[PDB]
Amino acid sequence: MDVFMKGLSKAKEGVVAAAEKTKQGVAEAAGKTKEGVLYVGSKTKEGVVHGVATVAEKTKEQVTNVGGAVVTGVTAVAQKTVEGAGSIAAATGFVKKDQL
Amino acid sequence: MDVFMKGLSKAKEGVVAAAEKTKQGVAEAAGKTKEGVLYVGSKTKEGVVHGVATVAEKTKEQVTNVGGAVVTGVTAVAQKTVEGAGSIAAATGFVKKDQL
Amino acid sequence: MDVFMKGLSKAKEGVVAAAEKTKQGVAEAAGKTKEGVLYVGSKTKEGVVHGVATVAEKTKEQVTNVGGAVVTGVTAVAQKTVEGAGSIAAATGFVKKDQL
Amino acid sequence: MDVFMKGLSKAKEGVVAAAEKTKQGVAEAAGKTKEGVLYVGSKTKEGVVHGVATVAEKTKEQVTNVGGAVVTGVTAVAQKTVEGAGSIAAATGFVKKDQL
Amino acid sequence: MDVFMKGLSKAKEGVVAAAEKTKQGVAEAAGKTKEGVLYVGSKTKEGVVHGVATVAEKTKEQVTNVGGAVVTGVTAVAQKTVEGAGSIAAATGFVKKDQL
Amino acid sequence: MDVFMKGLSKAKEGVVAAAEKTKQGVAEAAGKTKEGVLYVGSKTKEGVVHGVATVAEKTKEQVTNVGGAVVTGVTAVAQKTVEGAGSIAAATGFVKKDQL
Amino acid sequence: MDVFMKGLSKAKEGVVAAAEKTKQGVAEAAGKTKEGVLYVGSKTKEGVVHGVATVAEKTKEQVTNVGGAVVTGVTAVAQKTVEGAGSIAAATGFVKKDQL
Amino acid sequence: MDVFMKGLSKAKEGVVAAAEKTKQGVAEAAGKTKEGVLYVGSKTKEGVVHGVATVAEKTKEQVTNVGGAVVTGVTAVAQKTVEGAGSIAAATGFVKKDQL
Amino acid sequence: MDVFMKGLSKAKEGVVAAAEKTKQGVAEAAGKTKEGVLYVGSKTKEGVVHGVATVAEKTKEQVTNVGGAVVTGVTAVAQKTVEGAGSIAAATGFVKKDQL
Amino acid sequence: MDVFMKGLSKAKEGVVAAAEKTKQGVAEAAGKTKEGVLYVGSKTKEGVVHGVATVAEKTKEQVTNVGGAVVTGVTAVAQKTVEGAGSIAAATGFVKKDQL
Repeated sequence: MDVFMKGLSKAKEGVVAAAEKTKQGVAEAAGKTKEGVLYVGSKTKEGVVHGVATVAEKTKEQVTNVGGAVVTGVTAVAQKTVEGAGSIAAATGFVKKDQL
Repeated sequence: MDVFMKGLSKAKEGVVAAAEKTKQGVAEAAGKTKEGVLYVGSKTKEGVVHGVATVAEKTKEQVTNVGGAVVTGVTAVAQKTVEGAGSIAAATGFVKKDQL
Repeated sequence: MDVFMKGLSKAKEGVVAAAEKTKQGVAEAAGKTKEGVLYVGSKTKEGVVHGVATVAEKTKEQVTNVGGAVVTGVTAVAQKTVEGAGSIAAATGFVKKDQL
Repeated sequence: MDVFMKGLSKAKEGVVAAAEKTKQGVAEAAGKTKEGVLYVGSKTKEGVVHGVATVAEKTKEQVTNVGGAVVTGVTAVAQKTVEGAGSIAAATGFVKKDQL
Repeated sequence: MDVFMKGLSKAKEGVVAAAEKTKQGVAEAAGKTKEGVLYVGSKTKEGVVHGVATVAEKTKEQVTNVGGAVVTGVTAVAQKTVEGAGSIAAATGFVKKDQL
Repeated sequence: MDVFMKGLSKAKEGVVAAAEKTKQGVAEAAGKTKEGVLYVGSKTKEGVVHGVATVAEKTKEQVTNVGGAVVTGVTAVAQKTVEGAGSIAAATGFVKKDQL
Repeated sequence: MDVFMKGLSKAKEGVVAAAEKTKQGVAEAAGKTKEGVLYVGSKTKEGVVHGVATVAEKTKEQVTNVGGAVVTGVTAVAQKTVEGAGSIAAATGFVKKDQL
Repeated sequence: MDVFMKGLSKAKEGVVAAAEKTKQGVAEAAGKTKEGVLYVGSKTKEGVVHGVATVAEKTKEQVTNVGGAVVTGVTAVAQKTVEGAGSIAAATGFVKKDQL
Repeated sequence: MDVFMKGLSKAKEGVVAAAEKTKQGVAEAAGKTKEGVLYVGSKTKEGVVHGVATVAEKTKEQVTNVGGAVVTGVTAVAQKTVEGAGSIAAATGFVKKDQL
Repeated sequence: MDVFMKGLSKAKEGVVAAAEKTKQGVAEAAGKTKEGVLYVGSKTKEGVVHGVATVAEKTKEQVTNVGGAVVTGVTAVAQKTVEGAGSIAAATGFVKKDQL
């Protein structure tokens, strides 16, 4: 009656160049919980910006965004309110309760 | 009566260039819970922006967004409210309760 | 009476160039729950923007979006409200309760 | 009386270039639940935008969207309200309850 | 009395270029449930936009959308309300309850 | 036997505002001769030009003449040739040859 | 037998404002001769030009003449040629040859 | 037998403001001769030019003449040639040859 | 047998403001001769130029003439040639040859 | 048998402000001769230039002439040639040859 987990990675020849959250041999038992959360952001992998030119002769405004991944003008609100009673929130990887 | 999990990755020759959340041999038992959450964002993989030009002679406004993945002008609200009673929210990978 | 899971990945020659959430040999038992959630975003994979030009002589406004995947002007609201009673929400990968 | 799952991937020569949620040998037992959710977004895979030109001599407005997949001007609301009683919502991958 | 599932993928020579939700050898037992949900979005695979030009001499308005897949001006509302009693909603991959 | 000429001008109150070749009391005995002559010209007396506006957006030519008296594009030739013999041309005011 | 000429001008109150070749009491005996002559010119008396505006956006040519009396583009030739013999040209005011 | 000429000008109150070749009491005996002559010119008397504005955005040429009397682009030739014989040209004011 | 000429000018109150070649009591006996002559010029009397503005953004040429009397671009030639024989040209004011 | 000429000018109150070649009581006997002559010039009397402004942003040429009387770009030639024989040219004021 015993938990057993392991992860092997025998790499003869391998490459991980520009990656994110890779798993190349793992034994995971994660459990996660997110109540009021908020992600805002832009990500680029192997991007190229190769020549940009902006001019402005006689103007009152000029805005510009050019990069390989842009995010502008957001108004986010992510909340969770509890004014009553009882807000259990459980999250587990696994449960092993076995008799004999 | 025993849990057994494992993950192998024998790589003779492999490549993971520009990826996200890859799994190349895993044994996962995840459980997740999200109550009030919010994602806003733009992602680019192997993008190329190769020559941009904007001008403005006599204008009151000029806005511009050019990158390989753009997101603009959002107004997001993601909430969860509980003013009554009882909001159980359970999430598990697996459950092993077996007698003998 | 024992759970057994595993994942193999013997790669002689393989490539994963610009991908997202790939699985190349896994044994998964996930369980997930999303109550009030919201996704807004644009994604590009192997995109090319190869020459853009905008001008403006005498104008009061000019807006422009050119990238390979654009998203503009959204007004999203995703909520869940409970003012009564009882909002169980359960999600599991599997359940093994067998006697003998 | 034992659950058994596994996933093999012997790759002699393979390619996954620009993909999303691929499975190349898996044993999955997922269960998912979504109460009030909302997706808004545009996705491009192997797109090319190869020469764009916009001008404006004397105008009060000019808007433009050119990328390979555009989404504009949405007003989404996705909700679930419970003011009465009883909103069970269960979702499982499988259930094994067998006696002997 | 034992569940047995597996997935093989022996690839001598294969290609998956621009795909979405492919399965090349799997053993799945999914179960899913969606109560109030909403999808809005445009997707492009191997698209080409090869030369666009718009002008405007003296106008009060001009809007334009050109990309390979466009979606504009939607007003979506997808909800589920329960003010009475009893809203069971169950979804399973399979069920194995056999005696002996 | 005597020539007698004179000119009086008793001006109590008079005005000559914008005139040309006026005679207000004279005794003239002119004689004139014009062989090859040429007059080209425009004359204005008490003229008013009170607001002129010309524009040109995109043209190859635009000519304009607005004043109170215009003359344009003439090709004049006024000559007198004598290759023979005898071209007397006499002009006198008067002749007084009287005997007694 | 005597020539007698005179010119009086008794001015109590008079005005000559903008004039040309006026005679206000004279005794003239002129004689004139013009063989090959040429006049080109514009004259203005009491003229007013009260507001002129010309613009040119994108043109190859634009010519303009606005004044109260204009003359443009003439090609004048006024000549007299004598290759034969005899070109007397006499002009006198008067002649007084009287015997007694 | 005697020539007698004179000119009086008794001015109690007079004005000559902007004039040309005026005679206010004279006794003239002129004689003139013009063989090959040429006049080109513009004259203004009591002229007003009260506000002129010219602009040019993007042009290859723009010419302009605005004054109260303009003259442009003439090509004048006024000549007299004598290759034969005899070109008498006499001009006198008067002649008094009277015997007794 | 005697020539007699004179000129009086008794000015009680007079004004000569902006004039040219005025005669206010004279006794003239002029004689003039002009063979090859040429006048080119512009004259102004009591002129006003009260506000001029010229601009030029991006042009290859711009010429302008604004004054109250302008003259531009002339090509004048006034000549007299004599290759034969005999070109008498006499001009006298008067002649008094009377016997007794 | 005697020439007699004189000129009076009794000025009680007079003014000569801005004039040219005025004669206010004279007795003249002029004689003049002009063979090859040339006048080029501009004259102003009581002129006012009251505010001039010229600008130039990005131009290859800009010429301008504003004064109250302008003359530009002339090409004058005034000549007299004699290659034959005999070019008498006489001009006298008067001649008095009377016997007795």
